[PDB]
Amino acid sequence: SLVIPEKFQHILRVLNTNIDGRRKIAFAITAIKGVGRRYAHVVLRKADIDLTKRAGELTEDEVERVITIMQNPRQYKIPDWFLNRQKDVKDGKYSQVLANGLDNKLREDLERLKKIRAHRGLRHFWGLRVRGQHTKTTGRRGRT
Amino acid sequence: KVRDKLNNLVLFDKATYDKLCKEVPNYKLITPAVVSERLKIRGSLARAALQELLSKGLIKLVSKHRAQVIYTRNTKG
Amino acid sequence: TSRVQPIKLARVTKVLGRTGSQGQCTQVRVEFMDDTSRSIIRNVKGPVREGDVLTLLESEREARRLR
Amino acid sequence: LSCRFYQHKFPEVEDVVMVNVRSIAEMGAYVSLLEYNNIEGMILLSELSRRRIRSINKLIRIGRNECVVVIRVDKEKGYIDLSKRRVSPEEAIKCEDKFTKSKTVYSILRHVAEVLEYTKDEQLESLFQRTAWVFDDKYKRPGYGAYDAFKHAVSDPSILDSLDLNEDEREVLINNINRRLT
RNA sequence: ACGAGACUCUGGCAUGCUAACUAGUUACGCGACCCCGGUCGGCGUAACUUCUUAGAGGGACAAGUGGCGUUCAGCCACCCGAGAUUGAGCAAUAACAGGUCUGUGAUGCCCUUAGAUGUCCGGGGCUGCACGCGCGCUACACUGACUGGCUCAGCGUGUGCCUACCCUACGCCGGCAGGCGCGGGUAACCCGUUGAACCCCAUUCGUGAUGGGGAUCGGGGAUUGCAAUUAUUCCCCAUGAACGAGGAAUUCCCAGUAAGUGCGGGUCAUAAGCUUGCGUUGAUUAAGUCCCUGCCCUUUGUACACACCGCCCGU
RNA sequence: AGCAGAGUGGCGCAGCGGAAGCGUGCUGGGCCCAUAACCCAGAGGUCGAUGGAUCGAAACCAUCCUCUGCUACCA
Repeated sequence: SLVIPEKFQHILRVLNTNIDGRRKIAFAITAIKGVGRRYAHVVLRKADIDLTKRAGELTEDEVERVITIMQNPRQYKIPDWFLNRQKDVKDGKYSQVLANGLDNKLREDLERLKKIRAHRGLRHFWGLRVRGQHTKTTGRRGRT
Repeated sequence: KVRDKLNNLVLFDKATYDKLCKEVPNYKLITPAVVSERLKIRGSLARAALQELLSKGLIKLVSKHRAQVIYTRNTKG
Repeated sequence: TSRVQPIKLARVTKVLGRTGSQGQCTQVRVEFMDDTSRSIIRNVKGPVREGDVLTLLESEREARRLR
Repeated sequence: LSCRFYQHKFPEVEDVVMVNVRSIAEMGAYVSLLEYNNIEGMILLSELSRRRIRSINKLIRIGRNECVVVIRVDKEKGYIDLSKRRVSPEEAIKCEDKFTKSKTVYSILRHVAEVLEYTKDEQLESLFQRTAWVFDDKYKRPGYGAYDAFKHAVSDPSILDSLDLNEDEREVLINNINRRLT
């Protein structure tokens, strides 16, 4: 129990990123780019895994079920308003992206804005603020 | 001026368990802070070990609080 | 140095005016307890009362003015 | 791994030391004696200069070492009062040379210690006692009795092997003295 | 004679006075639960002002005692005592080349007056960034962060003339921001006994730029308005940067005070990091000085008087 | 053509195993009613280059380059 179990995996290699095993499973999975604190509790509530265990002693079948909940969260009855990427301009699907679709889709959206020549794209290309705030007094780390 | 970044173990290895079971009930004041300092473990891990020792009956309760708890050894007589 | 001066404790008799550059010091008239006839003046920092006994590390100096 | 340079835990009065300054306070300033295992010291504000200063960091220069003289020490309590005003200009070169010999002896013995893999406070003090403090007490000089001993022992292995520390550790120390001290 | 004082408002008490179904208290009956007695901001009605509301009067004056003082003005400590220095309002002569012609159908002179410096419509701008400065907000954590439960206020405001735009209990739908038919208040009656926050208790976290910190940025959904793009605002999930208690210097304050913490009003169709009020928790230090920065009075000095930020000598 | 010194912030310089500083120049802030003096902070560094010893060199090793101190066209 409180004694370290056998084959206690220290470093977890999940989705070509580095994950510590010493952290709580509700917080060690938050180190993956794209997933945060709030959506982590839902995933470990759909899967029958308690929140009182560390990430370093879980095994292949439960972490494989959690990876299935990562990749296909829709048919495990996760509500549609809980997602980060909804109502796509390319195909119109509800999906959750985990750092690869997230990074390449953010890059594709930024080049889409730069190609479409909207002023949001021009401000992202120039390297300024887009949400419409004052630049006169702040943003002093822009350029030398 | 040595840094010595502490890397506390998240669970007990072999030597920590019997070191605790032989030395912690032989100390005057027991709190999870001084257990984490002497035995280089985590704060919550010390709390779980102290709850186990309280359930075993080798430690008496003094006062409980949401900030810290106070534990002491048994009388040697 | 090489000499341990024994600590003597003295009680005030009358408070004088407040000395110092900013007026933070005070002149007091202390008296010794091993022989209650001797009265010297010392510089004190802080509020003092009448009948307030003070500890003295040395018993040889005399009180100087604001400078 | 670190310890004191010489065998004395705290230096005597009227002794020159080179000290590393750490922070500046109101009544004094917090420093660290690099040759006495970074113990707490105090330099006085009026003792920094004999003439009128214009700023505190004219003579503070946080992070750079300086030369001081111990005015009053307390061996039982661990307090050393330092002095900056009472120093001669001719003492700086000799203090720097003594610190150079002490720091190269400490670096050579630290290298030999990490080769020999002896990581303990008491064992490291025993290695210092069997390596440098024995010849320091033999030559009756706190610092000047060591660097001349390594300079002689670089050419005299019989003088090198006079201390009965070990065999393989003695060979490693002789190799380090031959390679470094040339 | 003016100024100070004197005067007014507010706080601090009075079981004495006047009074209350738009404020309650105490008794009585009924009803509900439990083990003979407790709870009811449940229902209803016989006295009363103990709580509340606000009117008139009272009370503190150096009044007493012991000292200091020319024993004169006054000062110090103590007892009885709700207070033996509560806070604000008003605030003199003289002048400033102080600010306001963008508060005014208060205003002299000047400019302009039909291709207008009047006026109106549509769009934009006042927000645009190598950089510097001021007022402020959030933090740099374990005197803590998150999650549940327990639990306590006071100032206020509210359906407007052209002027349409109010505050809200209650029921359903939806995670939420929100939406519809329903009832009250033109106000001590309704929101409302304003179930406020900080605090209190119990888990989770364990010195790790970490579950601190929430900047930047992507996608989606509602509200206001004719109209949001240079995101009005709000909500949901992601994104998690700097920042490890801050150099020279400098601001405010001494008692319910600083500080922490939230709630009202002003702007308001949409609306507070500002301001003005209010309440809760609640300290450290000091009863002094003229050293710094300045102020009041007397004496003295002056080659100054648009007045030392003055005047003035020489290459 | 031969032997030695120096190679470090725009400029001059200290340094030799645990490790980018000094004086000066520039920029900004404070102090003051303002300026000059005074104080604070920062930018600015292949430490001339090559390969190697060493856990680790701007320094140790061999070479070259640039400017100087002495011989000078020595057939």
